[PDB]
Amino acid sequence: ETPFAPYVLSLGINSNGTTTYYVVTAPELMSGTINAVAKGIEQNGYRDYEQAGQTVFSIGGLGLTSATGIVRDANGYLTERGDFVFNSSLNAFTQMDGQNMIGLELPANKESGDQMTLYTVNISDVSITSQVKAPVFPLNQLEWPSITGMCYSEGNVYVTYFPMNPSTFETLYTDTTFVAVYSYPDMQFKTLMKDTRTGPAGSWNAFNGIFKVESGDMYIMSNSAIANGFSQSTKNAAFLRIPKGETHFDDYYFDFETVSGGLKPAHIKYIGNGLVFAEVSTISPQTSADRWGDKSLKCCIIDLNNKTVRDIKEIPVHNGDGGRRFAALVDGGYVYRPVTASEGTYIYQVDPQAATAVRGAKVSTTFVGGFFRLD
Ligand SMILES: [Fe+3]
Repeated sequence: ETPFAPYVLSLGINSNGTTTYYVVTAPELMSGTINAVAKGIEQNGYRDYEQAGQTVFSIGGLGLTSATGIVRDANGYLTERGDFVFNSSLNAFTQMDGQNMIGLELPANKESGDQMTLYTVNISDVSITSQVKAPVFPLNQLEWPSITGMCYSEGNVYVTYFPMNPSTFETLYTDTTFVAVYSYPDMQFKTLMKDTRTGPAGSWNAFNGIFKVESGDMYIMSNSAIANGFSQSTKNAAFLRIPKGETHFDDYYFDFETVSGGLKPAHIKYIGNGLVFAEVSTISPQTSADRWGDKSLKCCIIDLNNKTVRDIKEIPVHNGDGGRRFAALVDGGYVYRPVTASEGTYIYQVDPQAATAVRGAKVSTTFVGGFFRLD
């Protein structure tokens, strides 16, 4: 175990048909193999990792209903500090300010309850400091919702979702972008922004529905990607913009599916100044055989201002991590992405201005669940 190592990798290694996560440190992303032998902390069950401040929340799932805090010890090592509990699942989870995390929790289906809970959790304490519930009604007006992201802006909680039959996983309403706004402290429904320019914003359990930028404005991505969980695709994949602290879409439109060549993006990560590191599906005819597959992904740089998509030719076509948080680190003006190639899984460094990549450290794992950096 390297002391004071800055990079944090959550190596998800599958054994005996079940995945175990090893949260390990790494001092370098270019040479030397990143392994979990005699190093890293073990975590069982299904965990997904989200960082804010200097804390990494390991949120459980598939039955796991606890979120554990991982911080840097005074000795430079990683240590588990603080945990908070819930009853169902954290359907969405971001931060609103420098000290509190906002989290939206939906029931599994209508018969499981008609109340959704919003937790305000302290980042430093890793504990629920506030919670308020609200009705689900303006989310299941078409069908029981599946959340794809949530973020805060000027006292308003914005929740992007798509209607999905919770039993058959059938998405019939794919030609209208839906996003519901709520007053923050009351969690009171305000409006349901619908937009008939593209389909729903985001993908199943992908957390790629909405993201805000430096100006405070927020962007949403619609893909209707069958390969990422949808049953059909009626509209084109594109990006829309909701201004800072508003409840109406502006005249911004970035038709990604046509400007790309019939490709729909699978994962996105805003890296700053209108640039987004994206994994897009190289499958042009997204058939139902490709559903839930997220296979044959290509890394690209998306310029929102100039509305361009540039291929990162140095990263080979690979299969994605499915419906899960996108594991990419925006550090030192570069974007670091673990790519599982034929020879193995390698950390690729991506220069966004040149849209170029350099293969870095090899990582000994099945996949990565979280890629973070601590100081
Ligand atoms: Fe599942």
